[PDB]
Amino acid sequence: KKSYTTPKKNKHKRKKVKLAVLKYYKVDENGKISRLRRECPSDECGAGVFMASHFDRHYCGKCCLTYCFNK
Amino acid sequence: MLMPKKNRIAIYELLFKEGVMVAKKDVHMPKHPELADKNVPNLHVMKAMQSLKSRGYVKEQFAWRHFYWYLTNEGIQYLRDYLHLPPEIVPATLRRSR
Amino acid sequence: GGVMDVNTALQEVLKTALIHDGLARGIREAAKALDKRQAHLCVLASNCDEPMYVKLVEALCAEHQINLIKVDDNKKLGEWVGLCKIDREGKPRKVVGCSCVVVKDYGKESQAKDVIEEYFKCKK
Amino acid sequence: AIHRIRITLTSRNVKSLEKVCADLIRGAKEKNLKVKGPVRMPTKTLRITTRKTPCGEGSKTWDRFQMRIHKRLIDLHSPSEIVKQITSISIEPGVEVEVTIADA
Amino acid sequence: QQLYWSHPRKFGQGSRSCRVCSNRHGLIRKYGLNMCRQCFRQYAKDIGFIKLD
Repeated sequence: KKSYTTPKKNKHKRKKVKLAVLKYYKVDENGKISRLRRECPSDECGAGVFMASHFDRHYCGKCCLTYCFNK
Repeated sequence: MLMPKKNRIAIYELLFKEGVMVAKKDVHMPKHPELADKNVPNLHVMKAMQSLKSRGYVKEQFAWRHFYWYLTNEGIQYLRDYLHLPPEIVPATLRRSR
Repeated sequence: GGVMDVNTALQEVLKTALIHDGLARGIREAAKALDKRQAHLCVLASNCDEPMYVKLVEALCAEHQINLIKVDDNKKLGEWVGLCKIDREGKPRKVVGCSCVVVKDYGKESQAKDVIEEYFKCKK
Repeated sequence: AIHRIRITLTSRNVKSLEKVCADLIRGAKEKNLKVKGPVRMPTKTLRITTRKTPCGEGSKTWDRFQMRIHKRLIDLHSPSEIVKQITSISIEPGVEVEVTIADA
Repeated sequence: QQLYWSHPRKFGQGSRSCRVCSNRHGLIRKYGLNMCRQCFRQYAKDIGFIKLD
């Protein structure tokens, strides 16, 4: 019933860092498109999205419970 | 979000077709049966009608744990342009009551 | 509507393309659209960004589907988009340049949409 | 053919019930359908015995409420057409009727 | 967001709710009630009952 007493931490939601955008496609000569890491192989994935180059961990972020290679 | 952009349409289009919406007061509805078919897993009907009601365009009754939203003329104009519909279509009703 | 001038032609796209829901605005969504075969058109605009995308967009058009158009002055196409839908293309609440758009089958295939693209393709 | 067709009546009002039964026994006997009389079944008691006081305080009191239903049924044996024709009409009050194909 | 919001309610006094507003405390089931004893009284006149005894 009574008013909240002081904490010594609280922090809400992380700011989900303000990274530079699309460098995932590499151009060195045209019409060639130098892709880096493999684009996601599931049927429900569109395979136009990239997979994470996250070495010692390899994970599709479109997936959210499944498809985690690690080598 | 607040809710997807698919599930907005499915409420605003359904309202336009019957001319009226109704729902129940719950927060544990699993897929919202009783129309909008199996694509509203949460509040969404109540939450979107309330925002619409804030800006007029609808009236709202409530009685024995059931909402009742009545579309109005102003909202018909809005929804007609918002959903890119013919300049004269109302499929909700249009006849004289005898 | 148009007479197959380049400027009024890209306007005719956006009207029925909105209904078709073909608009992949932003470079990342444009890329995913055109890396897929859903796309059929690419339009670019004046540099407000890095010198990387101007190269890359031509590279993607090369491999998959050649269709590109370049029309300068980002504010034109930036004005043409709303914040949701029609209701103000003026709008000081928000207006910002697209810098590139990709459209899927160039929206609805109907009247003058068909002719504007067919006019360009045979000469390019 | 001639089928044993049972016209069940059910109500909560003894006036409204009984006169509607009489109408169907006249109209049947008038046409010589060999109608069989009412079989009055035991009237049943819904009882509700609950507090008369919200937020209990003061002398402890209660309140008996009751609803009395009534059932009774007239058995006919005649063609199912003229029965289902005449039955559903000529009913003024809010009194229910349930027609059965056969029971005997 | 979250991966939970709920926990088993399948029996007990929390998995049934009475029709005042989703009120409780005032455990009720009788003959198909789901109807609150305070308001039951106000529906003595309304149909279901007329008091006679």
